[PDB]
Amino acid sequence: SFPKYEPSRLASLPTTLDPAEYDISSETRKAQAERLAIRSRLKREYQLQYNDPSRRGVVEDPALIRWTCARSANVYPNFRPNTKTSLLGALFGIGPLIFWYYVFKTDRDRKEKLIQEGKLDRTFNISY
Amino acid sequence: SGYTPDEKLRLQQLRELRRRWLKDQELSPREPVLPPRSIFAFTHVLIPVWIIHYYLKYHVTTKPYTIVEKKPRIFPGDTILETGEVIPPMKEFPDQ
Amino acid sequence: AHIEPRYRQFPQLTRSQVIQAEFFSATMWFWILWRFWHDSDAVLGHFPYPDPSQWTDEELGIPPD
Amino acid sequence: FLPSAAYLTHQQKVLQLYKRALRHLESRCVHRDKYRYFACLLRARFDEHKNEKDMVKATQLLREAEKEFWHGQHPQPYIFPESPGGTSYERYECYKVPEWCLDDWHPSEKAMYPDYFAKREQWKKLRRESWEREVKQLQEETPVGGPRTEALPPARKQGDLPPLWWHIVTRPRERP
Amino acid sequence: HAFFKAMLFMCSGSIIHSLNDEQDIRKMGGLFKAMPFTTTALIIGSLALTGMPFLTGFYSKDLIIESANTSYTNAWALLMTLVATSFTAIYSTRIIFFALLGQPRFPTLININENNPFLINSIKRLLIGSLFAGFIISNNIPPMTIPQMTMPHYLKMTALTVTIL
Amino acid sequence: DAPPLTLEGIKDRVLYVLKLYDKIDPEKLSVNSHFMKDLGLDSLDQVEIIMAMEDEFGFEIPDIDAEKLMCPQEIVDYIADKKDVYE
Amino acid sequence: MLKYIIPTMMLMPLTWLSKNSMIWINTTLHSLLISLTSLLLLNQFGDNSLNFSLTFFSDSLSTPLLILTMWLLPLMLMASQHHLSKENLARKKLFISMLILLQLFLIMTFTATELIFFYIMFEATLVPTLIIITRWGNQTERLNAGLYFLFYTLAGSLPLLVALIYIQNTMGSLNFLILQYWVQPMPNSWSNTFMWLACMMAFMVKMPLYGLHLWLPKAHVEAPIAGSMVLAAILLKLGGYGMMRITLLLNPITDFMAYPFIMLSLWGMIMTSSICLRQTDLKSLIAYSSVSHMALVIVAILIQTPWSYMGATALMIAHGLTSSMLFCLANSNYERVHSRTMILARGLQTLLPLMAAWWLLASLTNLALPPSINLIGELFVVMSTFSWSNITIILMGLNMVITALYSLYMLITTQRGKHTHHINNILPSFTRENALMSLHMLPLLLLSLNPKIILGPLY
Amino acid sequence: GAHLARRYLGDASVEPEPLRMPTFPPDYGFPERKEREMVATQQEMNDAQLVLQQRDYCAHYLIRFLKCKRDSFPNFLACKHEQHDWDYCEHLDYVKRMKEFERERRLLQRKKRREQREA
Amino acid sequence: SKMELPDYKQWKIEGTPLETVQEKLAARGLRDPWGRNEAWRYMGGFANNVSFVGALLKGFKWGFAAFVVAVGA
Repeated sequence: SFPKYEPSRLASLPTTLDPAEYDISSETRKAQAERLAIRSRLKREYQLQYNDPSRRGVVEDPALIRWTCARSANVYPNFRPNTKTSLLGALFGIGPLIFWYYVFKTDRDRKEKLIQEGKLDRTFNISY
Repeated sequence: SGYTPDEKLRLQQLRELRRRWLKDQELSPREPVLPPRSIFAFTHVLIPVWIIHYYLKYHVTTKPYTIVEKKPRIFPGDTILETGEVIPPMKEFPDQ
Repeated sequence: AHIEPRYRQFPQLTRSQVIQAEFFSATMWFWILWRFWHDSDAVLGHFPYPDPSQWTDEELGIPPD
Repeated sequence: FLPSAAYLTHQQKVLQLYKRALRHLESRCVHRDKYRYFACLLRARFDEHKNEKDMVKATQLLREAEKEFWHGQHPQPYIFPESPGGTSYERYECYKVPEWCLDDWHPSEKAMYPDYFAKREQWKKLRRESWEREVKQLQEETPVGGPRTEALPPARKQGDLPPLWWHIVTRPRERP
Repeated sequence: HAFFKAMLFMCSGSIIHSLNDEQDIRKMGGLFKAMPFTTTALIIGSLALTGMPFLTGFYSKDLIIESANTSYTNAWALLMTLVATSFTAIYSTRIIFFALLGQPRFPTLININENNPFLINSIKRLLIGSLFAGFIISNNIPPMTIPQMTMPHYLKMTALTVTIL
Repeated sequence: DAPPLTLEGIKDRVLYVLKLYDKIDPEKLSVNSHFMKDLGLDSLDQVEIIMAMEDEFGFEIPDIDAEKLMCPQEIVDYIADKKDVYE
Repeated sequence: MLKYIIPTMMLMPLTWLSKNSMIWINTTLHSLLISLTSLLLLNQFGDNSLNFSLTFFSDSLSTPLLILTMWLLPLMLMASQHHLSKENLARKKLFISMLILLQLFLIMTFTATELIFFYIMFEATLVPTLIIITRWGNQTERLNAGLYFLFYTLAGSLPLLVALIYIQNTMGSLNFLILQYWVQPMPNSWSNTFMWLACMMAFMVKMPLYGLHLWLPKAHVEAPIAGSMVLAAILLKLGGYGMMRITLLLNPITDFMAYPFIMLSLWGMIMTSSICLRQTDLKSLIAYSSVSHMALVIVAILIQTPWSYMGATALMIAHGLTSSMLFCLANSNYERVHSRTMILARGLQTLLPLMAAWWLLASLTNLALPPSINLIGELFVVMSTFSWSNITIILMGLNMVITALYSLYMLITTQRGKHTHHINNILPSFTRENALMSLHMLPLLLLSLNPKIILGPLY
Repeated sequence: GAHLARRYLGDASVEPEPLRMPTFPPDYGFPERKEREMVATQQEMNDAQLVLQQRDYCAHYLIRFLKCKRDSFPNFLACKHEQHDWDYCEHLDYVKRMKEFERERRLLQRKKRREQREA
Repeated sequence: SKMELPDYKQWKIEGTPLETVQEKLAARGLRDPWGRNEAWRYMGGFANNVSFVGALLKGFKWGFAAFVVAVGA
């Protein structure tokens, strides 16, 4: 009937045709129950650090600070200069720059040669 | 399944608390707050008209190349109001 | 003082809004009828569209051929 | 993904399929009475094989029912204009100011509203009164070292309010 | 166009506020005789679209398509205007039927109220505008172009023919 | 825009549109009546009932709730959660 | 000018022999008196520049930047408490006196006749901001921030000294008239290319250009508000004014040798507008915004049209005002909640009800709302660069689209939609922050009324 | 019309190429068939500020219609006879353009098929 | 507070599209619909709700008379 829904990196895979939910094992039940236990302990610690009437300031989430410290200052360590990263850097960093520099050379050569020939529309071309 | 008695009892105590809260949240001192303590048409069709009509005689007669018209059209069957002479009328019609 | 609701019934109306509705639709109807009657003739182009030019050879300028 | 359990069940999955098929068929079918006819047809097609003792046959026909429903959905279902995704998505969120505010006013405005703020003072005393001891005793009392659930038991022991009540009681009216 | 669809938006928003801001055509099905002031306004709109001959919507749209017809058209755009005129006719008719002329579907406990001077003044004055102002504009302008005025058979007729079909 | 909703009136409206449904009686039916035990109707018809309440009041209920209503009083309690039915 | 210099020296012991709970009012009062005194400068007319005798002069380019600086000082001096208003009396006096001495070297740098005096006062402008941001940077990498700061700016700014002593000892003295009126065109050797690369590369470091732009963002996000606003506004537009001075020499070689710097500036403008669309750490988005606008400035300086110079000085002064304001708003938000990130503290439309108007007005003058000075600068730069080349307008408008995108994303991200209802500590707005807002946006709109002042010497 | 189908299906000859219409020599089978009156007063055509692509034939009816519309401004609907006369004159001008089109078309058809099929 | 409850056992369904669809569904062999929840939608002030062209032709009541008045006068 239906073409069985190919996925992509944009087309998300819905909850109906997983199909791996239907291969119920004790492993997957234990994984889902322990996942529920993790979220249970996290919500309980949040509600204990959330509902107090003496607590003035922010909740001070260490996960958000962990994400910021991973995203900002944990970039440069760690790193190793490999072949892939070097080729990708030289492909995205000097490539389009020398592309636009070649086309500016082209347009400036055309304009220089044309106005050296003098066949430009500068009957009035004041605001240079 | 259904409600557990935990869900029943906890949800009913929150019924009592939330209903007492909204029972409180109608303010009524029988007075909510208490304080510590033609002319429109006249002003808005006479005052900016006077100010702008002042602004559109004397400062426009200072600055020369300023508000300028696009010319009133004259016809062969008309005259000129200023000196006084006609443009001679439009010529013969034929083959209507 | 204002209008009141009623459960699963046809609502109550005033004569005012229904007579303005009937009057404004009637004025549209009168306007389009008297407009179609007075001047145009807007289905036609107010003139006979002629034939291909006149279908008259030896008029319009031809040589004997 | 639910606060009570880890998985729903097979029966809940068939149940939600019934509800979503009924909703999408509302969105598909106007005039409501040919809709009522087709909804009875859907109820009969579920009454085809309700009486299955097998389990792999049940989940296999459920998977095929998901396939048939995904082939016969509608792009804009009639999601209610109260639910998120619809036309509300907290439509009147402009005036949902929480109640940790309204205490940071100048005492002139607090003199304008004497009775409400005195009753807010007694509510704040009711919050502070048995906050520490009874709630810490009930939350350290009942669970095992693994919590393993996201609910909480009510104050069934003797006295005061069930624990962790403040931000569930105190909330906007949802039409401010 | 400005007069016309401002009047149409205003009447539709009156309907939407009258039915608790649900705004969808489903669960709105039939509301003629739920006061016919707004249904009259919406049908004056959705009929004056495609030009009831000869009204405000006649003048602009039909002189546009006739001047396009007697011009140097790019041989596909004429069919584009033709089929799009047909399509705007069919969704105008469908929005009339699904909004006001079907079996009445809406939730219970109606609050349908128009005891309002603001509503009747604004809707009244823009339907007055959508009746007269098109002819008032189209009379007293200096003709800055050459009107064509010489159209064949089955070319002036085909606009209203396509809208009726 | 909001008509004055009270508890007992909206309870009467819920029990009224239950009473308009066919295969249950108006006779042995009250506020403390069940949907699985004493009337004995199935879960499928129970979700047809929940859909009737949703289509009257105009808002869905989440499927975390969908199993565990089973009586009109707790339906009235959840709708009082949704609308905050007071002055 | 010395009448505009010596009350700043006499303003230094004011802070010292003003007693406790008294330094604040005296410093603010007398710096505003200096702001009136510098508002009395504007006399310049017609043919020549205005000489303030032999040591000093002013073009009509240094004058608006100088008045901007002495107007920006009391704004900063009121901006810089509530993170050191609880510190010691002696260290507080040291902080305020260091700001005053910093202003003194700013005015010394803007009012220069000789480029050697300009260079000495240039790195004299450098040295106090180092101490200020390193001592009160309030984050764990302020050490690295000040270190990269001083090492990039000295290691780039150093061959400028050798080149200026060379121009001193080969072509007479270094009056700007006598650097003018006498300069012969120096032809295309390779030594001329190295000397041009030295001078222009030193100021490229100071702008920054794209290849040296990571100089900036640590020295903003790991720095207090005073050093941040001085740094961004006066130091970046000071480097711009320095290049506007020194670019008079070496005209027949900058045509052949100025193609790649235009290139790196344009592509870095595009990539920097792209980089500040996605980041957290709210303070840094304005820093990369400044990098984008200064790359636009550098395109405008290295093409050599009078239209380009008028757009250059307008973009300088307007972006200085806008960036200083928006840094002050980010300071206000960080003083509300001690996070510095972006996705956390949303909401703030309900609460702080008129702070939203200032976020709106700052984001729309960052949007180049068209009567403002910012669009005047950007517009005349776009006109001059389309006269320079017929295809560069796609990059300019692409900058424009993405600039509008990240600025308005900043507006509707942090201050739009939902309080997270765990914050529960922020108090409503003080009169001090709103007073700083009214200090910001009244001069910008008054210059938008009368903009014949701030356009450059090629008016 | 069907002329479009004939130009897109048949030969390209007897359908004339558009906007390159003066093809054959004028006064071909005419001789002495021209007056071209043009009594539309060129200096007065400047004096009345018309539009370009209107400085043409039948302009005097436009002059008189604009004159009466200038004269009768509260008369919102009175000037229609001169309006219809200007319509009539441009109708006859379209008649002249159609007759010139089929003049050139039939001269092309009859003479060119005559020569190219009896050569 | 009160509503007076326009009440049940009044409809007895009888509404002709629902009656014909119960006819079709009973000949189909189900005979078990939802029921009488929509009789207020299908009868009352409804039920000969006007057709399509009647809504467009709602306006000739005063229209033809005023048109004959304008022709004759």
